[PDB]
Amino acid sequence: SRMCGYCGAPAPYATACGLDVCVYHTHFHQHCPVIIWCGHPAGSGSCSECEPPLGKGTSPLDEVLEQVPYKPPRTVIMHVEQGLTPLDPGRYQTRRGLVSVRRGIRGNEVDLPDGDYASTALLPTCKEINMVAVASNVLRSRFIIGPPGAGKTHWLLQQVQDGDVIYTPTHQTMLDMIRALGTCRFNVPAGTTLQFPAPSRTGPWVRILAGGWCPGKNSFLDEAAYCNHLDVLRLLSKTTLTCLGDFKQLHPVGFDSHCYVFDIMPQTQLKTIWRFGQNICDAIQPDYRDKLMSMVNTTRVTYVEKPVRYGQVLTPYHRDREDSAITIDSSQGATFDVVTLHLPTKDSLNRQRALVAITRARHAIFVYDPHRQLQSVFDLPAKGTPVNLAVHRNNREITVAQALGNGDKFRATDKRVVDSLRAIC
Ligand SMILES: [Ca+2]
Ligand SMILES: [Ca+2]
Ligand SMILES: [Ca+2]
Ligand SMILES: [Zn+2]
Ligand SMILES: [Zn+2]
Ligand SMILES: [Zn+2]
Repeated sequence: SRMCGYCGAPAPYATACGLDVCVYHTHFHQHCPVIIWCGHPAGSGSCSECEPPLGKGTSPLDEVLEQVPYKPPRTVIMHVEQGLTPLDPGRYQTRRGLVSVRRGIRGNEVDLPDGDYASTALLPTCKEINMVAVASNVLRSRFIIGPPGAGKTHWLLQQVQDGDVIYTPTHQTMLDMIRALGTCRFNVPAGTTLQFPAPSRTGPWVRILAGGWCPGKNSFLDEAAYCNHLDVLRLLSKTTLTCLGDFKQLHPVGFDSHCYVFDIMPQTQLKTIWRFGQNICDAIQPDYRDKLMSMVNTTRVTYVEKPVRYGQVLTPYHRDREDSAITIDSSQGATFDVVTLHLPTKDSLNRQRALVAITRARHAIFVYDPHRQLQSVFDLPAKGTPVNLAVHRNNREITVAQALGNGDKFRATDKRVVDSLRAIC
């Protein structure tokens, strides 16, 4: 019950490179010989049965295999007695057809009678490959395209977990990943010219790509555009991947080689946000295609029990404006350090007004929401920050307490020009 490597179908034959093939696909693998029913390679013309010529490849696999050179294995005798041979487990082509030798209790078992058999082993090249699984698993994968000034390390540190595997193409990129992560598990590859640190006992695995499928929970692909195409197909035969790449640019001819699967794979462009924290980005994410990544610190969100006038007051309706308060609609285009979302009247928020209101604040947003109406339009949890805020000249502490001027403990945050000038005293 062996399935074809290209299509699903039953596979009584195999390539020299270890790919199982159905009878149809025996004639569309130009990479290496595939021995057929007549005992010669398909398309060889060795007898009249193998005269029918080879066709062009029917799979992207064939295209990647154009760079994977086939070196013939040595012809060695498989001595057999009572279904036992000293040769290593594997799959061998003999005069009696393709035979498997499997390790067992008594020994390495083989299903053919006693004698000595000239035999050539199948290579491991396409052992793991299954293109129907690739096609399947490519749809359930993400290709995360980075931004111009990449904080993809920052993105990746927030994403990984202890049981994850991060595949990475070269020794240097493995060393880069091990450095970016603090604690991680790995095996230092033999023959390296690099100073690897000692591997920790916990954290995400950091495997070299050529090593292949190490079972784990969520697998990642570091430097996806630089990776070995066949090794990517190896991975996609067993698991789905989160593939991490840099920002696209129209390169010249020859300057872009990358595995074809990424151009099929579901894509997600990252966008850098310098305006407000990740918590705000999370809340507004449903309004935008691109994944919003915050470089700057967390924006404070406080739900106040009574009305307040911290920073620029925003409110849906003109009826509720008091003092220097402004409507949400008229605040479009503007930007402040601190904002007070003032919601004294029921059913006064759609998303579009909330979206504007939430995206005006740089450092803090206080929300008087006695009707609990922001819930029905937005997911914006309470989020403290250990910082001394400054706004017109009062100053709110880390626990939102109107503190004294020069009551020192935490650091102070304030990007407004006139505010920063009056903080010098
Ligand atoms: Ca024929
Ligand atoms: Ca070609
Ligand atoms: Ca209005
Ligand atoms: Zn097939
Ligand atoms: Zn082959
Ligand atoms: Zn033949």
